[PDB]
Amino acid sequence: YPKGPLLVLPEKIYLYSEPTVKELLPFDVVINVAEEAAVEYHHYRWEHDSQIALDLPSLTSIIHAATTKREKILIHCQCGLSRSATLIIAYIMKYHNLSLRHSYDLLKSRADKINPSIGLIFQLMEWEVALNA
Repeated sequence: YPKGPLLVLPEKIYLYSEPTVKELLPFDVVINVAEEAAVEYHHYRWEHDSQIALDLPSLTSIIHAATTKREKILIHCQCGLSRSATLIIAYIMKYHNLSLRHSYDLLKSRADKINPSIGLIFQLMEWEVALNA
């Protein structure tokens, strides 16, 4: 397990899990994707994994808006690293026009412990088709 929020991408995107009030301090945008619970803050509570697909344009749009503002963005769940990884991968796929394989590989290489479900991987396949159409 970690060592504080993890810088996973050069554009200052951070991955983590259930931070403290002290650990949320350096961030300008926070995305919380955990199931239950200064400045820009977003909270999605998907009970089911199948629900992510509808929120991908908005969520990846939010992340990209953060990088355009050159801001530190934190994306976290608990414990749990499936939905948040999926989200980061969906962002890379769209805004860096990279394949699912490459996007996953990039994130994997930096955050070894990630494992989105097969459900979420199929979701990302669906996302790719929607990007190429």
